[PDB]
Amino acid sequence: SMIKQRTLKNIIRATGVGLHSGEKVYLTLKPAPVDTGIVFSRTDLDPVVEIPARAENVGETTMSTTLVKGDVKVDTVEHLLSAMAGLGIDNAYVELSASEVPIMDGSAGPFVFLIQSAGLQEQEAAKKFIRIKREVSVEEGDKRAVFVPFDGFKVSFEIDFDHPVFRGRTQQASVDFSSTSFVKEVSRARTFGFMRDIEYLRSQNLALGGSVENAIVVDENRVLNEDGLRYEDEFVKHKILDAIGDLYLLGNSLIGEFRGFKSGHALNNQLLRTLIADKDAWEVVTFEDARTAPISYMRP
Ligand SMILES: CC(C)(N)[C@H](N[C@@H]1CCc2cc(C#Cc3ccc(Cn4ccnc4CO)cc3)ccc21)C(=O)NO
Ligand SMILES: [Cl-]
Ligand SMILES: [Zn+2]
Ligand SMILES: [Zn+2]
Repeated sequence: SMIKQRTLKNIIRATGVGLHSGEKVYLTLKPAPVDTGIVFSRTDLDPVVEIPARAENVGETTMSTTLVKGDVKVDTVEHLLSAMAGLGIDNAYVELSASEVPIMDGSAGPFVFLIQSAGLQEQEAAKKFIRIKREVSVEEGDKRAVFVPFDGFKVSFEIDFDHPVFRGRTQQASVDFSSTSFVKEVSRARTFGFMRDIEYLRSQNLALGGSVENAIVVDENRVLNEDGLRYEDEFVKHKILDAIGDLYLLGNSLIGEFRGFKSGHALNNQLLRTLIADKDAWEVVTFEDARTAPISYMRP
């Protein structure tokens, strides 16, 4: 049997606060038809504004990944998108009551839980994958983001903070999803910030919802969160989580390998844009027989 498209089985609702806006927001996930993709909609507005979660709709990428359509935005999509990608959700409406996805606990754990509580529905259409055929790379200064051909899905990341909390950590991790669970090993990795960068945002009337309840706060010498880390390598795992989410703006699951080096949302989106434009570097494929596939998905 083919690998089929997936949507949600039921509607589910969550509440939280926008990391940047500090505004309380209601999120509603709904099933969608085949070939819809993930579509955001601002149900607080009249008319209601829909923004497909695609690379073409990305605006600002300086702090988080924002979607735009004229003067309407949806901020901070990446951790929700990471959860959709990690569970292989093809088709969904994401309704928001305000301009930002709720931060929840700073990770993708609450979203992965919410989605699986709703349950998944296989649909009668072949799931489309984007397969990397040729290496594609973007760089700026010492930052690099790369796609390499690979029969599977694997994401590697390296960070380099010249900082007391990070010295003598390897600062590198690789996850290969043939053997390793997005839920168990990536989903819980919380966002993080250094104190001087946080203070800068607050001075600009940003990061207004942020706190030790939804982020790892690192002062000049120490993590401030009294209860410690979820993973020895939570920082680099969060970078992988963000990459997975940013990558999902392609609109289809990837067959290939991503490697990031001190990269973030801006270079992640540049990599997508360069990939898309280089049509020799990728193809859309389906699997009529799941046994020939380099990726598999958990039961719905
Ligand atoms: C790629 C990353 C890891 N750079 C990125 N990081 C996000 C970006 C914005 C942000 C803001 C905060 C905060 C925050 C915050 C703000 C205020 C306080 C407490 N506070 C209140 C007043 N002054 C202070 C400073 O102590 C604590 C944390 C944390 C994390 C992040 C990412 O994951 N993108 O997907
Ligand atoms: Cl970047
Ligand atoms: Zn402050
Ligand atoms: Zn993040």
